[PDB]
Amino acid sequence: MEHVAFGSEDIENTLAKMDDGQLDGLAFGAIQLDGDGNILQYNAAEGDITGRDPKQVIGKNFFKDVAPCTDSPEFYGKFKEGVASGNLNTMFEYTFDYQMTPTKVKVHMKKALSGDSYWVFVKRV
Amino acid sequence: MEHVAFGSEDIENTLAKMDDGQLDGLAFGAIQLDGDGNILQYNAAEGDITGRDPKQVIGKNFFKDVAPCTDSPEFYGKFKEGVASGNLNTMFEYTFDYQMTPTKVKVHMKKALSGDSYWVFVKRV
Ligand SMILES: *C(=O)/C=C/c1ccc(O)cc1
Ligand SMILES: *C(=O)/C=C/c1ccc(O)cc1
Repeated sequence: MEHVAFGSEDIENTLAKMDDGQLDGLAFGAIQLDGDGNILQYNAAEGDITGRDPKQVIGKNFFKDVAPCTDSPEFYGKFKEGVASGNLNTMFEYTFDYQMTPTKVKVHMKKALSGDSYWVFVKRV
Repeated sequence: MEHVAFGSEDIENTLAKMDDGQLDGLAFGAIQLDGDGNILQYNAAEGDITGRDPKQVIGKNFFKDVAPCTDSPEFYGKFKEGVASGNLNTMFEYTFDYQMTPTKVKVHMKKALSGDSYWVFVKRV
């Protein structure tokens, strides 16, 4: 495992150094999106929570294709505000329920250090 | 019962001699984790507090699987700091609320004497 806690204040600095395998070592789900919501990275812990295969979702659009239940003011709306403002750091609970048993999670979206990159972190609640 | 008090200054020396049955005799919950948070030992008193079955949780990851509510800077963050520094001795109250009635506890994490081992002690408050 990689010793990083969900919600940590410097998470964007710690995860900037991680390859695919290190991201797969986290205690929580980690998704990286571009500013349009296309999936750039997606770790194994996320697949443990939602059942998706981390290899197959890369390149798909999170809001349009993978996670339409997040296409709402309360999730996508917050994401796109943060993208437009160039700052994003918001945490909230949510339920993931598309083609799956409804699963309540805590979500933390935070702008990455890489250009045009935004993290979506997920854990069970 | 085993005559050891929660928070005692030499608890790591006293619990080094205990088998499963002696650990099960303590007045408080006692979990032993490796440095990644995988569960090595887990006593009966802990199961009385949180409802989990001590045999089934051995080998699971505390922060990723069993106790996601502890995957936070205030619990896991402190744990991993103590692991990285090779010293850990911290006590704090916390609420355990994953798939259970929220239960307020006092937590004491302390490095064990065994290599790559860390105690998490729990009592109700
Ligand atoms: C709602 O449609 C949520 C879908 C979802 C969220 C997170 C994932 O890893 C996969 C699908
Ligand atoms: C939060 O998710 C806490 C969970 C928990 C703590 C302690 C246990 O013995 C079992 C589950």
